[PDB]
Amino acid sequence: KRLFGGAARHFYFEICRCLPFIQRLHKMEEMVSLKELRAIVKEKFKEYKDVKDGRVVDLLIFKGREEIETYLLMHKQRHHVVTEVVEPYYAKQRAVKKVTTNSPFLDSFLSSGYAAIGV
Amino acid sequence: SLSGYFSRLLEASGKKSVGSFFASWEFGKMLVDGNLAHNVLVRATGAGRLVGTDYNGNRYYENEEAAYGRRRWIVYKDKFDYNPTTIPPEWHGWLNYINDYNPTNTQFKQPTYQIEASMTKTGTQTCYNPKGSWFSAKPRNWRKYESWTP
Amino acid sequence: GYAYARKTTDKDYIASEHMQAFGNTQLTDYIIKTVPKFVKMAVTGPAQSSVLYQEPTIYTTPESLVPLMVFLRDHTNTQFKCLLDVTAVDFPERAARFEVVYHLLSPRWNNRIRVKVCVDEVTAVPTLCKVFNTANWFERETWDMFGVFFSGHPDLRRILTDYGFTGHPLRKDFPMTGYQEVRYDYGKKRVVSEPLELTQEFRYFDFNSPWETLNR
Amino acid sequence: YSSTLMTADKLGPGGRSSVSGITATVFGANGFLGSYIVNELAKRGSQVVCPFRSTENEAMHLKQMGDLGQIVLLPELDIRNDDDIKRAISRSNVIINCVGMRLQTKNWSFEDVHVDFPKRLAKLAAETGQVQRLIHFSDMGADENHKSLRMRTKAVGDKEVLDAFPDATIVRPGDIVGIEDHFYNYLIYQLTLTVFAPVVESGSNKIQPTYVLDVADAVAALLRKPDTAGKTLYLGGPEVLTMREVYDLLLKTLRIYRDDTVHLPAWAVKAMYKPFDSVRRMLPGLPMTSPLATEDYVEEMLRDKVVPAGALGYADLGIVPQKVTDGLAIEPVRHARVGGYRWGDMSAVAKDIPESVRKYYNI
Amino acid sequence: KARIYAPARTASQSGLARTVDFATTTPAWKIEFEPTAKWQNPLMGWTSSADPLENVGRSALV
Amino acid sequence: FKAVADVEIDFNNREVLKKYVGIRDHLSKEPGTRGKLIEALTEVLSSIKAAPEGSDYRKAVEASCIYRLKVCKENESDAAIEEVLDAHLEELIKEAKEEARLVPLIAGNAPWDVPADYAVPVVDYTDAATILDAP
Amino acid sequence: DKWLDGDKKSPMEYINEVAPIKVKGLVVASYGSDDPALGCPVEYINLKGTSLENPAVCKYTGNRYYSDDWKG
Amino acid sequence: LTPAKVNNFTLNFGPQVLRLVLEMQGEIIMRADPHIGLLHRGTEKLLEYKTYLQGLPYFDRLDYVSMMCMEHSYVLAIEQLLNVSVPLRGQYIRVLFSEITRVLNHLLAITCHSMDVGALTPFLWAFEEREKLFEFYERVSGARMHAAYFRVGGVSQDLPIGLLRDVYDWARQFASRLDEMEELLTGNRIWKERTVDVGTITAQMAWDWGCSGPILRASGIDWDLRKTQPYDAYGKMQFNVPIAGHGDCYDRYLVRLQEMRESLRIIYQCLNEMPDGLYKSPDGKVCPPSRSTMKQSMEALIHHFKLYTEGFHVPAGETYRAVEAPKGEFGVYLVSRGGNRPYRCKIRSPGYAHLQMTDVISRGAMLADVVTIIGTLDVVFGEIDR
Amino acid sequence: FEHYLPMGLEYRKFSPGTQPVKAVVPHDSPKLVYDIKYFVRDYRRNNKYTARTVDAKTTFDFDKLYAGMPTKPEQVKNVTRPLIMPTRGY
Amino acid sequence: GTERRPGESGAWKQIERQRYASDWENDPTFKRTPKNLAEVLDDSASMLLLTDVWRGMAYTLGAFFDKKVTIMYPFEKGQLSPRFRGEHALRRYPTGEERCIACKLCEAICPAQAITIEAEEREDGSRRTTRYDIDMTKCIYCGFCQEACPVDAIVEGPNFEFSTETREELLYDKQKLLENGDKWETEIATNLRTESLYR
Ligand SMILES: NC(=O)C1=CN([C@@H]2O[C@H](COP(=O)(O)OP(=O)(O)OC[C@H]3O[C@@H](n4cnc5c(N)ncnc54)[C@H](OP(=O)(O)O)[C@@H]3O)[C@@H](O)[C@H]2O)C=CC1
Ligand code: SF4
Ligand code: SF4
Repeated sequence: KRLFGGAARHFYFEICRCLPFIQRLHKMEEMVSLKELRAIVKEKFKEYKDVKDGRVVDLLIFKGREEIETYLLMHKQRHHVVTEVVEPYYAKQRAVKKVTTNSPFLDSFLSSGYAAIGV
Repeated sequence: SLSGYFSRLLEASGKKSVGSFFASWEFGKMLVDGNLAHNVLVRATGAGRLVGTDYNGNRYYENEEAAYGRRRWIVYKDKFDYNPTTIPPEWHGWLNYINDYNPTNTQFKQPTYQIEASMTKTGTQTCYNPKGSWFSAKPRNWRKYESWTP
Repeated sequence: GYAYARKTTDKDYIASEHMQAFGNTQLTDYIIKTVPKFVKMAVTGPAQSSVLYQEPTIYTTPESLVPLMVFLRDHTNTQFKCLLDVTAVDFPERAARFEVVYHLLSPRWNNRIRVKVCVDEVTAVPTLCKVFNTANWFERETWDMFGVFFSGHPDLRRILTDYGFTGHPLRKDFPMTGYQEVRYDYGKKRVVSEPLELTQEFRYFDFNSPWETLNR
Repeated sequence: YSSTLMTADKLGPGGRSSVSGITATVFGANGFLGSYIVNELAKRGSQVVCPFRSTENEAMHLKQMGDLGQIVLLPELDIRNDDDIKRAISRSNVIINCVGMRLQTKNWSFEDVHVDFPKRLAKLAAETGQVQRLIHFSDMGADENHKSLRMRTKAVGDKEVLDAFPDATIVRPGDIVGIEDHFYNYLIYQLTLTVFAPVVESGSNKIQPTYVLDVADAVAALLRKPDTAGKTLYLGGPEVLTMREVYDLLLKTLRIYRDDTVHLPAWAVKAMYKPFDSVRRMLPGLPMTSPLATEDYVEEMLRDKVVPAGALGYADLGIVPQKVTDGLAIEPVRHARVGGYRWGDMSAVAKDIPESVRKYYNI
Repeated sequence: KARIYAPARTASQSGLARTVDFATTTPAWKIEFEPTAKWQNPLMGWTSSADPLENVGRSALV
Repeated sequence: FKAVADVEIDFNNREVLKKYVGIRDHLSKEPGTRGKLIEALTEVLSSIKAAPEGSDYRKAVEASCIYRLKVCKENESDAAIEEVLDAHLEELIKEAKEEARLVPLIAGNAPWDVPADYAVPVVDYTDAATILDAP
Repeated sequence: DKWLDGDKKSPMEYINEVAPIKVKGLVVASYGSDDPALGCPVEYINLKGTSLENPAVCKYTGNRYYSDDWKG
Repeated sequence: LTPAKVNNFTLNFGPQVLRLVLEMQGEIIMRADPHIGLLHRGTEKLLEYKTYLQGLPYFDRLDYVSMMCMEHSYVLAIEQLLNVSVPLRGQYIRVLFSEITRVLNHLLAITCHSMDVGALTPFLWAFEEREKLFEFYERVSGARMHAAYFRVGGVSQDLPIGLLRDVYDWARQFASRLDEMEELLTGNRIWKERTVDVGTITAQMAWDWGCSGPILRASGIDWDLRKTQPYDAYGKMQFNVPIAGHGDCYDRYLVRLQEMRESLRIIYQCLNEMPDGLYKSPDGKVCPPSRSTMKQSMEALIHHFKLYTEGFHVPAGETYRAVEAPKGEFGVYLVSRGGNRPYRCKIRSPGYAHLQMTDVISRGAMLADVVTIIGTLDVVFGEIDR
Repeated sequence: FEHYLPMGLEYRKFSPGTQPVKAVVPHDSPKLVYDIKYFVRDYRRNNKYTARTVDAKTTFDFDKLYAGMPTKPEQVKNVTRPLIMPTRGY
Repeated sequence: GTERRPGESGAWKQIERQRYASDWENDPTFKRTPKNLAEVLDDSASMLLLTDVWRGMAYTLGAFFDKKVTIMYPFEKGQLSPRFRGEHALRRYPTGEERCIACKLCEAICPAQAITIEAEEREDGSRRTTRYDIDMTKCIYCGFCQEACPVDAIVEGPNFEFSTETREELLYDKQKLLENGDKWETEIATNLRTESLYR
């Protein structure tokens, strides 16, 4: 009924099911709600929306299971949440509608002699 | 032998009298440093003999009757700021049980460019710093080319 | 269980003559004749056990790896009760870039063996936990270091890299120093990974002479 | 000079191994604001000089903040001696001062810290001739016609620095919040560990508290912008609140069910603090003394302390001030209440309590 | 971008082993990347860079 | 080998050694006899009949069982069988049971089903000393 | 000047203070020390056409040598 | 596929470098999940960018308790593919120093196990002999721990004159030191009650769990690589094999002590049979020549230049070799492409296999015995995490 | 019972840098001093691998295999443990 | 002794087994049952009144009145050998010229990548270094540099007490290495006069 049986939507549904416990255990009550957390997880999925092998999708889902599981046993401390979860959201909603009228090519030229790499 | 004990104590402490010793600030610091006091009062005062004296004034003693690894010991002249870095290398090998050669029995070859031993300057602002350090006399810009000036 | 202490006297000998001669000259042929379907390629190598003998090496599909291991552990002539380790090698030139390696020890007859399966990045490898308990952590480490998947495993997850580490460092394409470096920030009061930067960049030296014949 | 400071010698993307080509000396670096300022400058790849008066024990935290050879520690600084100051800025084209005092001492008065030393520092900076940016700090509540002696000294020192160095940039932030700040921590030491909390008059005076990391990014932007040289910039949060409102929100944060604050006339507060302020001199200073028990604080609480209309602020820097009432800046103060798992007796917190628990307690 | 090529024989030597001549004998095709910004250490003068793909090709990819 | 206990142990009585090495505790509390090994070998020979007569695996297993049965027949004292087979009787019982258990999986998978022209590449390693040392 | 700082005596000045050495023969052997294993690899240096004014300097140790044997 | 639901029991055993998570229904352990990798230095990938001689010090810091054993396996793996014969005197020296290293590993292991149990005197007492053997190491290689002494085709340097004298002098009283060491725990009811019948392991599980070294010997298993697959001069050596049959911590303790006794016996035998002759393989194209030879000969100078810059080119191939390590069986898998750097070097560590037995062994035990399990396992995370 | 920590001169009497006797360490084989030919002794570059024939239509007579095995306590032969690894004269 | 007893087993499965099965009796390593009043009294003296702690106690007490191996640093040092690999240093020739000729063998051999070398021809035509730096914070003190150098230029000196308060002080340059060599030359030369018979 869906591409490759739609395992991706099942994985997303499972992670969304497990999401609120992460919010309560990691004290994200005063930063986020369930909705925009779900939006974050959704945007994580969009990185590989154009994969054409079911096997690659299966391995992606398995590695995502490992990531969410090491999220579950608190193996990644609050600093991981800071560096990957809520501060990126604050930056995304924070630099909205920037006042720079220059083209990205000209931005790169005014930046340095090489393009920026890494996060 | 009390007289021999006091003679050894005077000749090791470097003072002139027991009154000069017990009233000196070195004795007072010996009342707070147990290692230094042990040097002054126990190890140097036992059976054994002096070996020689370096140009820093430190004294070297050996006791063949002692067990291995504890036959040789040195008294630093600088009673308040004793430091192993001031021992000259020509005594370093005999002190470290690496060779059985000392200036009193071995005539080494002295290079004309030989730099003497002294205390370390670590922790001070006068210590060595790399040429790209802010403490250096003239900062270095290690760019491997010449910039054109109008 | 085998290799029990039987003799109360000192032993000046290693194994028996007939068994050693078979295991060193006709063992590979016995393996070939027994299960030729399980056999795909045969190499008798430098004899892991001892410098003076020969020992075989096995190549096969992942499909029949489990029954082959079962026979190799359970056969009356091949009592390989000790699986030393499971690892893999990267061959980026090949269509299948991975050569998973399986090593066995036979204390019953003082022998050893190597078993290899060649696979690509997207093919499952049935787990050998049901055959050997130790394969669990070896499969875990192999997956962590290369991404080699093992189907049917109880819980296959990283064991050696960082908690949030993505990527397999022992891959040939994986950078020696990587992509990310980690440092503490006073402002955020948190230890954070940052893009990798080096005060002195690594120096690679090309010593390989243009005259060497052994290059392969 | 305009942008050659931040552009000429910039080497690398801007990381720790990168080189910004910027040499600066920060005074009061081991202080609360100066520590974050130095950590912000060096992390972009700049050379930082840190002369200090306090212990090296209190200063070792600054050593980690820079790479090999970019943290300069100058012990035994004497603000009355210009030799150490000349050595401190002998290579830096940027000067930043955060040396500040909140209580008078028998060995240092308000004038000595806030007027003469910055004046001589600016004089020596102009004498150097290679300095491009002189960054000075003051209070938002600084005004020459204030009864508060510290605010008056601050304003006088700002005017003196401006006259001495035309191109120095003046920064006057308000309340600055942080983990080790002098605003929330003393408020906690007054709400807790104390029998009662005095509040000056109605306490409806309006202040605009701000966050330290915004100040650090502000310093970075000020170094980036050339036009800000020779000007005055005021820093404040996106909200205007009174002392009563701040106290109420703090009590909510601490979830204290007992309002221990009291509204008292200013003369009563002065008489409370009169005996310990006439003995402030002839004393080497004492620990565990809040800066709040002074008459100058009372005079501060009788006036509003917010950004002036038309003043140069965060918007001029393209900087949006983050929320101070809540957010990541409020987590450290929440660690007084650890964020709240089982602390206290509170029931009004039933809003955030999980679902099944409230049906267990039937509300 | 990446460069797929085989390095040419060095003029310093008459050796031909590490050349296309023995192509079937040894893997001799290399993948490289454009060099990235590099500078020097202010304190020592050592070459400083941030390239993740600085040497992984010239050392391994054959 | 060397016993670890400070006491003197005769070890010439085989059951005393069996107690020391813990065969009674970890492998088999019951003492293994020649008859049990005979039963196990006969069961293996009966079990191997699921394989086709044309399979070499069946041939090899049959040869091993025949050799073991000849050893059991020609030897009376169980210690003699231990000396011949370089192990203990209980070990051989476990071996025979394992070999019998191996049969059903092999029958279910049948590795002998290969084409008549099935090809096995063979690579052999030759030492340098073969041509270098004295022939 | 690239590596040495101050007015300390340079190695160039040190070696410039050693007069050339007169040795019989046409080829000299330089080891850098009395015992060969403690110095540099042995070097054979030509001595013909060399004088006190124009001697042959060691490429390993910088020591100079000459011989008045080449009919001069 | 799995929720959390029931939190209930939760534990955290140590960030300080073993991390342990356990599961108890009370006072008795039901599950134990170690987490490792806090010492994973990624050496195997790092090996690929180093020459064979360059990568040798990596093997010093894999088991920093036992070093020469770690060197020996890699050296043998290189030499077998290189087809190089080792001289007799070099084999004697290798075996003797390996026995001394095994003695050090046993000493430190038993003392640490005692300190974890609660005995502090043997710790301090045995570290004196450990310092003696460190002095022995420094005399012969100039390093106390990371000697880098073993070389492809022999050793770096010959033994200095007067060393065997002090070796024999040390052996003359090492037995007395061991005897006084035993009396503190051997005849003690407390030590036994702490160690007896804790962590019982079978031969079938051990061969299923890939055990090696003394743990294997305590299960009634007759196995020594030095007697089944001998290397160098171990075949000539005559010594006994301690054998236990309970799989007990006390049994492993006694087995290690008797192993120390046998090591001393082998040390004596090596001391009285030291031969005179070459200590390095005579192949200069692999082995570096003498400095005296280098400084007076063009050919040796050229070989010193080439080997110390590029190194010898191992022929393409593969091999795996293992050594009877004091902590078990230490093996290294070598993959050769034909160049001067090993293409792929996999390292097998016995402690890593032993560490995998915690969950099944710690079942039915108590928190006072987890430390016992770790101590008797004799595990170094340097080899466990590479 | 032997005592730890011997007194002076009973242990490590001479420091390593002051050996009473000069050390003569050989560094070449006397057989190879003047006969320096190498091809007779290049084991490394002379090893061989060969691809044997397709081992498909072979006849493995297990009869001959099991005919060479013993049948009694006697007649049992064991391969002795080698004393040392090969040295080739050095 | 190494014997075992019922109740002295530290478990429950074994304890429950032995109190409900005589399996331990078949084990010879368990101490056999007393058979008379004398043996019963011996067993009671074994269990009660300690008599096992007493021996170790007495041995430790004898250790109390025994000698010690403690040394008084810094006024006493340990024993070391000429082969000791310590602080890297640069050596000269007795006339005063640097031994290092910038053959870069040391940098090539160093697996630590801690050696940075730049060099050119000197004004006199001599081949000398222009930059000679070794990172001690990165140097592993393996001594492979000392093995590779064919002119005995780079040596690990007998100096090992050179810890610094800052990490920058350990970034050794050419000048500091030459200073160290000039300081420690005599000791290094004396050690070489011994090590030459082995190296
Ligand atoms: N909300 C705020 O905190 C506001 C801050 N400011 C300004 O910010 C600056 C720092 O704020 P904060 O850091 O929070 O206050 P701190 O008290 O935390 O910083 C104090 C610093 O001043 C140094 N100092 C003071 N007097 C002397 C002196 N006589 N000689 C040497 N050093 C001296 C201290 O050194 P030591 O540690 O040895 O005392 C310390 O480093 C101050 O100048 C203040 O005026 C302006 C407006 C509001
Ligand atoms: S120290 Fe020695 S090996 Fe290194 S460059 Fe100088 S001469 Fe060559
Ligand atoms: S001792 Fe080792 S790490 Fe140090 S410089 Fe020499 S080769 Fe490099």
